[PDB]
Amino acid sequence: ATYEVQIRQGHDLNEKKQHEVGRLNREHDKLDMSRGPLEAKRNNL
Amino acid sequence: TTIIMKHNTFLIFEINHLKREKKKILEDKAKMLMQA
Amino acid sequence: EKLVNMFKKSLQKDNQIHKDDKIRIMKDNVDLIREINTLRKSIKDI
Amino acid sequence: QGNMAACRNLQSHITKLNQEFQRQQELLYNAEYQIQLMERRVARA
Repeated sequence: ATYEVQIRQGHDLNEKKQHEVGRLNREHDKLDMSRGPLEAKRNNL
Repeated sequence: TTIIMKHNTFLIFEINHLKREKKKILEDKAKMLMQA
Repeated sequence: EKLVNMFKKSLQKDNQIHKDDKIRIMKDNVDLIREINTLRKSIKDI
Repeated sequence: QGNMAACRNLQSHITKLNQEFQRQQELLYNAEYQIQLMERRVARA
């Protein structure tokens, strides 16, 4: 009984931490820019 | 099988990238500092 | 009926063989993930 | 005879649960390992 119980403990904890896995994967996937303004600054000058 | 072995091939590619990034952490220890 | 039985038993035999191969390929996944773990752990201190 | 039969059946159940444990928490470790990977990647991005 102890081993069945702690299996399923691990299973639910893994489900939660995989949902956090997905949260952060999509966070990063959704997630030189300071050069162009200066480029145009010269070009203008 | 094929999917699991895909896990393995992706893990191998990730391991190669891991060695590259380990060198880079041993390598990239400079770039920001030199301009800073 | 002869062919039916001969195919039915082969079903289970190959089912078990591919079960064992699945177990081994799980082991391979885990070991490659272990090497990745070691690489990132080493980079941790670097 | 019957009591020892029950003994051994439950012991085998124990052991198979233990193998479940091992593979399961290996998956859990993979979970959290990816969690930290994506957290760093999110921070960078």
